[PDB]
Amino acid sequence: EAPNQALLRILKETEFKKIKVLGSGAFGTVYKGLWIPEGEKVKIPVAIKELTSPKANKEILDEAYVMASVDNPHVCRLLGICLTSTVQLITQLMPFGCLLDYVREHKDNIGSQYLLNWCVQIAKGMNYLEDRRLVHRDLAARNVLVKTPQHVKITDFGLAKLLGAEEKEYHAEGGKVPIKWMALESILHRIYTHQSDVWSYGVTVWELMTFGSKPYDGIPASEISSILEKGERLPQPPICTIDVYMIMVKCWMIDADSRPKFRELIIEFSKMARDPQRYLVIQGDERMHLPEEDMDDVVDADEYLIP
Repeated sequence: EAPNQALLRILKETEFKKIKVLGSGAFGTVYKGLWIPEGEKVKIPVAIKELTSPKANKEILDEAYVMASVDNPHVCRLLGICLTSTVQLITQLMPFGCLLDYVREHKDNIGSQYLLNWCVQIAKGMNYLEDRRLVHRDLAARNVLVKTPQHVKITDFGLAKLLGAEEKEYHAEGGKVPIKWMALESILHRIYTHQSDVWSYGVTVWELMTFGSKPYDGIPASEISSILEKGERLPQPPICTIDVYMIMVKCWMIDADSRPKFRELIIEFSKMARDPQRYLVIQGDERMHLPEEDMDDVVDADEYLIP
């Protein structure tokens, strides 16, 4: 294995000035503020995340480890961490929030072009993680953030595991994974591969095409395992042609090797992105268009590279 020569940058608490809370849950809270490097005359919109026990600090550093070892336009990169007491994770701010809540609140303005483009960008990000031998194990619309309506990034590496040079699959033992996005072999045998992420990709695409619906809605998670064995899958969304829907089905095959690779998914959706109204039928597809005081020195984190 190649030596991971990534750089973990330790940030001072006096550098950034937090504002408000983006969200709060049982997992933790997410803040927002402006990271201002020491005398560099730049202000960077960032998102501060915290999950106060030794158990909490260990798991949050594992995520920080992975997040600081990725460098792709469609993957959230860790900017640095702040040693406070509870460790904070500082990352680039994604103003439009997660993609799931985005499509639910803009379904009457989202065209086929945006939908197919998102599917390409997600597949590009996932393919990158496959190159880094990283298995996400938690791919969903909620785990996809929106920088701009035409640029999304993958995230949440709280379950991401790295495979060795001679390792093909990962074995779990915890019990905190969303069943409705998991592959069949993952539910039954705790086996996680890159092709198990393909299943999650298929469900993720289904979420987007249904404009943010709940997969297997009205069905308990303890019954999902038995249902998949019967051969039952998610239905075909109204806007989807058989071309798009068949791709999802391929991601839901029993044989993991029969499932498409991410690099193949990139090509397929890219072809459809050239003529989006041929593969996605949406009513009024044409007439749809998605959109402080002292902020002249504000620079996006993507334009601020490592000094």
